[PDB]
Amino acid sequence: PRGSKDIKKNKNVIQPQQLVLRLRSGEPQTFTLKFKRAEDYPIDLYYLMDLSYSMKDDLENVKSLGTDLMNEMRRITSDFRIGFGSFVEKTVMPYISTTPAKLRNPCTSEQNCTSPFSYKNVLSLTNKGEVFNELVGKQRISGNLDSPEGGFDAIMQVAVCGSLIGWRNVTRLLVFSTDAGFHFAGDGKLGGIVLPNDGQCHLENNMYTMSHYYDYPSIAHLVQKLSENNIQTIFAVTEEFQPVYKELKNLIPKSAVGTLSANSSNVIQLIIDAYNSLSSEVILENGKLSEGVTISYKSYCKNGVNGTGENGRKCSNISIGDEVQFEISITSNKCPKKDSDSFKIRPLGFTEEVEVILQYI
Amino acid sequence: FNLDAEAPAVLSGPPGSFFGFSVEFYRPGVSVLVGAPKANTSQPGVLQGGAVYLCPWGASPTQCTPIEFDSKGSRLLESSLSSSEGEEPVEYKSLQWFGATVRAHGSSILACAPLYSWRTEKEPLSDPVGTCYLSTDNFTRILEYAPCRSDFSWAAGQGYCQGGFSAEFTKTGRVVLGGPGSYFWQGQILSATQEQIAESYYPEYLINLVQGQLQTRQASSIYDDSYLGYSVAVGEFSGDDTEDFVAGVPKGNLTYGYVTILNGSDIRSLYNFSGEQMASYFGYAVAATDVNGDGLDDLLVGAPLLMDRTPDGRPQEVGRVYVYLQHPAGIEPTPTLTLTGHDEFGRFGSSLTPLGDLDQDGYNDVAIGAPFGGETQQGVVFVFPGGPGGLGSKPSQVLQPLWAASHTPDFFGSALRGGRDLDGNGYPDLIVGSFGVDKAVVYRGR
Amino acid sequence: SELIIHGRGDFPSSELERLRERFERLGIKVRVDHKVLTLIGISEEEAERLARELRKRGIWVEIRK
Ligand SMILES: *[C@@H]1O[C@H](CO)[C@@H](O[C@@H]2O[C@H](CO)[C@@H](O[C@@H]3O[C@H](CO[C@H]4O[C@H](CO)[C@@H](O)[C@H](O[C@H]5O[C@H](CO)[C@@H](O)[C@H](O)[C@@H]5O)[C@@H]4O)[C@@H](O)[C@H](O[C@H]4O[C@H](CO)[C@@H](O)[C@H](O)[C@@H]4O)[C@@H]3O)[C@H](O)[C@H]2NC(C)=O)[C@H](O)[C@H]1NC(C)=O
Ligand SMILES: *[C@@H]1O[C@H](CO)[C@@H](O[C@@H]2O[C@H](CO)[C@@H](O[C@@H]3O[C@H](CO)[C@@H](O)[C@H](O)[C@@H]3O)[C@H](O)[C@H]2NC(C)=O)[C@H](O)[C@H]1NC(C)=O
Ligand SMILES: *[C@@H]1O[C@H](CO)[C@@H](O[C@@H]2O[C@H](CO)[C@@H](O)[C@H](O)[C@H]2NC(C)=O)[C@H](O)[C@H]1NC(C)=O
Ligand SMILES: *[C@@H]1O[C@H](CO)[C@@H](O[C@@H]2O[C@H](CO)[C@@H](O)[C@H](O)[C@H]2NC(C)=O)[C@H](O)[C@H]1NC(C)=O
Ligand SMILES: *[C@@H]1O[C@H](CO)[C@@H](O[C@@H]2O[C@H](CO)[C@@H](O)[C@H](O)[C@H]2NC(C)=O)[C@H](O)[C@H]1NC(C)=O
Ligand SMILES: *[C@@H]1O[C@H](CO)[C@@H](O[C@@H]2O[C@H](CO)[C@@H](O)[C@H](O)[C@H]2NC(C)=O)[C@H](O)[C@H]1NC(C)=O
Ligand SMILES: *[C@@H]1O[C@H](CO)[C@@H](O)[C@H](O)[C@H]1NC(C)=O
Ligand SMILES: *[C@@H]1O[C@H](CO)[C@@H](O)[C@H](O)[C@H]1NC(C)=O
Ligand SMILES: [Ca+2]
Ligand SMILES: [Ca+2]
Ligand SMILES: [Ca+2]
Ligand SMILES: [Ca+2]
Ligand SMILES: [Mn+2]
Ligand SMILES: [Mn+2]
Ligand SMILES: [Mn+2]
Repeated sequence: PRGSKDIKKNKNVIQPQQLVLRLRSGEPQTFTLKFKRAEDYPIDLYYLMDLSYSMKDDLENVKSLGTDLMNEMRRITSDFRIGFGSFVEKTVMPYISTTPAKLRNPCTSEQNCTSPFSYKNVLSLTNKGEVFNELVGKQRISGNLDSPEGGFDAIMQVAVCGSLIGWRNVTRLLVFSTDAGFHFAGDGKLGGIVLPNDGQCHLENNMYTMSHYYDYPSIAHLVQKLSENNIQTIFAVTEEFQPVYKELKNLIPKSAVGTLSANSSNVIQLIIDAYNSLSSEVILENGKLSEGVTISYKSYCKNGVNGTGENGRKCSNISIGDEVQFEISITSNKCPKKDSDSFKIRPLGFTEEVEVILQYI
Repeated sequence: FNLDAEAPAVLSGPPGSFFGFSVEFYRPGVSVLVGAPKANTSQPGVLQGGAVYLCPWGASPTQCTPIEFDSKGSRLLESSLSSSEGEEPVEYKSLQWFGATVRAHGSSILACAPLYSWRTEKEPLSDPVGTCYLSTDNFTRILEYAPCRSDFSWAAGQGYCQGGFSAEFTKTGRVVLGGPGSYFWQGQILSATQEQIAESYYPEYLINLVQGQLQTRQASSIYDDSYLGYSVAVGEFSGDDTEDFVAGVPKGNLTYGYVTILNGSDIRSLYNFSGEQMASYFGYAVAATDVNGDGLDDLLVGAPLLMDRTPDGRPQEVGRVYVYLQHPAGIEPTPTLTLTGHDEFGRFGSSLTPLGDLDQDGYNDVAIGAPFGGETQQGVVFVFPGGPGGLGSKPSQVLQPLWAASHTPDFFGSALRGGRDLDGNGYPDLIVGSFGVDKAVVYRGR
Repeated sequence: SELIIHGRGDFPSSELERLRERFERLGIKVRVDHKVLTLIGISEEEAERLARELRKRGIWVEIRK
């Protein structure tokens, strides 16, 4: 007597999906399992736009970029979340004209402008793009005094305010728009602010309230929080301030600097490139195994990289269009029961799964 | 290594008043001055005007009475006190952070108010020029010196000057003021002797022009947001006996920053010292002293926000301090020696000061602050000894607060001052500011 | 004698470009270093009128004799 193997039903891209194994004591039976990833990646994006008075010349570019970004998110992936916020600067004396007349409209007297605000989360992350187009169109400019703008407070709050913004366990992106330079820690001493930024979420009614109480955050602080929360920043800055943000790009890992203009191809291309470079890991699990039965795994990762033992269960690099092959061997030391049994082997975090039927002679 | 850290004398002021934000010596007897930016004051209608506390030494250091530099409240406006509906203060003294920079030289005292702002008569615009009072001859008379309170109104001129942000007394008594916000935050250095201030004083008119005043000229618009004068110091770099100014520019060159040396008689730039890393505040605090004992002053530059890769490659915020030694030909452009912090987010090098010959070996020493250093982020102050080869790379002593950490940072070491024989025993002494908890401890050299 | 216009400190540069275009079309010579727009060889009355108009628009301007 000897063992045998056969596949009940098979599907083309988890290539095998239903097979029956006629095991025997001391005779391992080995079968192949081929996997190819096809599910599109899920993505989250939060668009942070400056609104100081220097954005008057560039507001149309920002709005058109927002709509084009939403269109690309719809086109490239079936799963996406999108939201946006805004900022100008801390609300304290050296940075804003504090006279009572200019609190109403820091822009010119003829124009109408909203009063300044450190940061305002206009729209938490959501899966519907129609509201994103409708709500972005209603934004209006706001005034400020000094040329640099306090964006780093906004980036800090967006990074750390997890639940309110709506971040989930998924690849994250953050597009940053600005026509001018940036403040950073140590600038607050001019306005009598000395406490360093603690990094906690101080959002009340979708607005940053402790701007007057905490100094700006240093670049190291920002880098630490961004790395902890796994956010890839893309600076959609104006052509004028390209050099300073290019120098900043070196300090912050996993980021890129685009160009803000009526034509918005550059930042869109960076978004597409960031999406294409994503990769996952495949880990194979299995249901509870009956006594007197043993299993083993082999992995054939890309570039001919191969592993066995525990490493046979895992492949730490995979992308769309890539495939891996697994060799699984099943051995039994006896025949616990004449009646067959069914066990499930599926990869972690996926719906597709394999069913194997074990028979003992 | 001999500063008697086991039980230093401790001074305390009113709670929540930032007592000890800036400290200085006084020796017309001997006494210690402490700045209290947020302390309440008795002058009418002023909320948290700020005050400067005089704590005498020799007796029990427990008096710490305030100094009545000013008594008149927010001054009213001419042509609106009468022939108009209601009053309108022409100057807003509330929240002015008076005493944020207390500097004394001989019998004269300078107490600057960076955030003082005043509504102009021509238009209702309000801008923070800042002002500094000047006591002369042991409080015999008090002169208000506000050089940035000129006829140029808006930020395009000296409107947002915030003069008195950083100040220093030279050997000859000449006053120096660092206005970071002048000319759209290009910055400005203003100076004039006490005699000129006395000659040109005229309290009737709010706008007074001091004869013989020296000031940097407005530059091209490309140099905006330089913050020149964020931190100021004085030393002899020009070869002549006249003291030469040193000014910090933490955001001058694409935020790399640099520190300049200005001729003491014309304010023409003599040297430049570029930064090392983007957004590091190269010039947060500066000092000038003869560390190697050659007889020529040597520059020191702070950089609290500088980051460096860890042994595992992780970047961390430690800060750095640079040392430039003045050879007889002239100062070299590269830093002769660099000292790096250890604590993450330590802000090492955010407050520098000479100590004089504390160890008494013919070489001057230096103390470097670290407001957020230490295990508990209370703060820490190092002491780097001098020597023939330059400043030593290993701290000779480490000073930490004795009281347990509270729920808020103590900022211990955020403001230092030393090099004066306070105890009178023949060795220099140190004063350390701890304004986080409203204290200012004093150390003595055994 | 001379009029100075300061397009600095969180101000759109398109404003200064359009003012330069408008004044240049009227024949008054214009020069600019980076963003400090100035007028050369302008009469006192015309300079005062232009300064008043621009101040009404909300731009900070200065007159030099
Ligand atoms: C250390 O590093 C610092 C920072 O880089 C150096 O400081 C800067 O150096 C530059 C270059 O030397 C300076 O620009 C020059 O400034 C001088 C002096 O300008 C002042 O005096 C003038 C007297 O005639 C006056 O006209 C100026 O005012 C007008 O012009 C300014 C424009 O700056 C304008 O904003 C004002 O409103 C006025 O309209 C001003 O008060 C000046 O003579 C130079 O002019 C040159 O201009 C062109 C090129 O622009 C050139 O072709 C000409 O021939 C002429 O030479 C030039 O503007 C700058 O002022 C310095 N300071 C700052 C803060 O930037 C420092 O020099 C370095 N030191 C060392 C030792 O390396
Ligand atoms: C200087 O003196 C003024 C006036 O006495 C002090 O003003 C006080 O400031 C505090 C906090 O800014 C205020 O506290 C609040 O009081 C209300 C009710 O009194 C309380 O419900 C709140 O929870 C809060 O504690 C206080 O009202 C205000 N006025 C007075 C009369 O105390 C100022 O604090 C003093 N500054 C310093 C540094 O001591
Ligand atoms: C923005 O500019 C780029 C380059 O000038 C344009 O890129 C071209 O796009 C067309 C289709 O839109 C392609 O057929 C060309 O091959 C592209 N050429 C290059 C060099 O990129 C881009 O089209 C512009 N954006 C828009 C909206 O027209
Ligand atoms: C210089 O002025 C100070 C401040 O007035 C004098 O020191 C003490 O000041 C308090 C008031 O704050 C007085 O009550 C004391 O009597 C003063 N001390 C003495 C010894 O009188 C100081 O005395 C003045 N300088 C001199 C040389 O007298
Ligand atoms: C610093 O400025 C002083 C003057 O403000 C220079 O000293 C002399 O100044 C007079 C005029 O006041 C000139 O006639 C002399 O030629 C100057 N001395 C020399 C040696 O040139 C001084 O030179 C300046 N510093 C430097 C380094 O030149
Ligand atoms: C202004 O900053 C620039 C950029 O840092 C300096 O240019 C060079 O910067 C690199 C840093 O990667 C240095 O290694 C070079 O030595 C710099 N060039 C020179 C000639 O030193 C530039 O030097 C700075 N200028 C000033 C006046 O600070
Ligand atoms: C990995 O396995 C594949 C498939 O059998 C084989 O072709 C390749 O040579 C192996 N490479 C290594 C390094 O084992
Ligand atoms: C990971 O897989 C991708 C695609 O299969 C390949 O291009 C890349 O070289 C692999 N290795 C790394 C380190 O990304
Ligand atoms: Ca000199
Ligand atoms: Ca020396
Ligand atoms: Ca020594
Ligand atoms: Ca002593
Ligand atoms: Mn702006
Ligand atoms: Mn713009
Ligand atoms: Mn601003």
